[PDB]
Amino acid sequence: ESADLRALAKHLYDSYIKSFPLTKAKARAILTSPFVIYDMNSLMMGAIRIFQGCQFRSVEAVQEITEYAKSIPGFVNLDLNDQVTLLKYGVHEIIYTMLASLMNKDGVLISEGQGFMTREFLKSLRKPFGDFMEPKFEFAVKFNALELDDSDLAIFIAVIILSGDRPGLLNVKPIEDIQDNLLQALELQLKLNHPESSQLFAKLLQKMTDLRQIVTEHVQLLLLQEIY
Amino acid sequence: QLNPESADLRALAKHLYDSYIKSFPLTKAKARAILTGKTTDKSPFVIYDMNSLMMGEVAIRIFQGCQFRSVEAVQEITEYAKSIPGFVNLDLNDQVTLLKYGVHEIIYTMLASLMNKDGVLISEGQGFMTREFLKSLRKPFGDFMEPKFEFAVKFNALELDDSDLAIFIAVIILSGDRPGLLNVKPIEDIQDNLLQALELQLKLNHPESSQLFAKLLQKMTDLRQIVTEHVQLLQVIKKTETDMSLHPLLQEIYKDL
Ligand SMILES: O=C1O[C@H](c2ccc(OCc3cccc4ccccc34)cc2)C(c2ccccc2)=C1O
Repeated sequence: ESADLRALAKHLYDSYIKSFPLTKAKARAILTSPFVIYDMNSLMMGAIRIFQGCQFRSVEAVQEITEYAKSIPGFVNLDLNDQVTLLKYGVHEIIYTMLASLMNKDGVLISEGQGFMTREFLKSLRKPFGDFMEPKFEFAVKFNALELDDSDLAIFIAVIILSGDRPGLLNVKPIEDIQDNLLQALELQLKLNHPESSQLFAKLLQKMTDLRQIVTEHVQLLLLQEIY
Repeated sequence: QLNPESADLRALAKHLYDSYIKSFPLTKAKARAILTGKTTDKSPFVIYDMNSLMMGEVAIRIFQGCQFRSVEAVQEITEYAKSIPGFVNLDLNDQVTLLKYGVHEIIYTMLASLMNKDGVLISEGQGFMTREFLKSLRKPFGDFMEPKFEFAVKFNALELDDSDLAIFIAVIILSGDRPGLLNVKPIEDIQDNLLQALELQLKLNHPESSQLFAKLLQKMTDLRQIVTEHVQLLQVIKKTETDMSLHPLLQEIYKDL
């Protein structure tokens, strides 16, 4: 069985690379030369306008995530409504996962890494804008201390999408069966890639709690308008 | 065959199951025995309406009883937690922090053991109160137990028995991502050991059960949600029912949760 699992993991990893331009390996190299937004004069040279821009980029993400999901073995063979339902409820969770790749404790890469917007400047935004990104920063510092890389996140992202508990699925069985196989593939992946990281698998799963917590909290704070 | 590492995880499993039996007078095993007619001596009285309530013996009188059941559950969980190796060795402040946030998640975990899709065991298993009688209570008391039922039916589908739950509720208590924790690292190393012990336990007790470990852990999402929903509904109760008194042990657990 362990053969197909490695083959599943590599399959997911290649697809992840093709679907997501800005990988985690790339983002970290940059964070360790982008234009820095630390202030208002800084931003101009680069409140409502900032929050709408996160919206624009979030919409582009969903298309990337959607393309990635269709590479997940068995995903397209699912009931079409079930596919739509899985992406509908899954993309927020995936966006925050992947946003963590672009953050450190001091700020976030924007514009596919061409910029960097400081955590402090974000906080300085008047209410309720100045509070939308602080909880994601809190989650990212926790998340990134796991030091996953892109081949780990490729499987992780796939497991999130194949969640058999989205509201209103029609045929939960093949979803959980795929998720079952993805979890097996994640577990072996973490074991070979992090032999020293004890029970990394378990601590990763526990972050879905956190992730879902962020997503519900974000929702609450929340023609062109047609597009969003 | 099993090695010295496995053998230490097995002994921690045995020790926690043992303490669990000593701390919780109504186990799942007994609850299931009562709910499924393995009884001629253990069958419960069934409350499904006002006269059946009257016969065993409103929406506040029920609520005051579930809330003082909760208090003596906190005590049982508190007794069980002291038995988790390393728990009492941690900073006293963290000990209370771990209890403050963990108690509710464990209470609804264990409450599931007393539930089927149709109702819930009460008064140590002597009684059984139907899901319908509860959902029929005046607002917002009718909204009280429905999320718990919905959790339980999914959670009960995992078919965990008590030796599993003992380790799982120990993983819950020893949660290093709790608000305000002084020393997270000693907490994580205990939970890391619990997680190893749960992982082996699930694989030995449920070998035909693919990825039960992962599926069990993902249920922590559902508990956190039950807790959140419960707090909100308690917020509403305090405004509409200012003559209703909540219990101090429980006051302290909700302050800034
Ligand atoms: O212009 C912008 O870019 C920014 C940005 C927004 C979301 C974002 O999410 C990261 C991300 C989310 C989902 C899928 C991805 C796939 C590949 C790489 C990153 C992916 C990344 C950059 C961004 C922005 C604005 C406000 C707060 C945070 C970021 C812009 O104003």
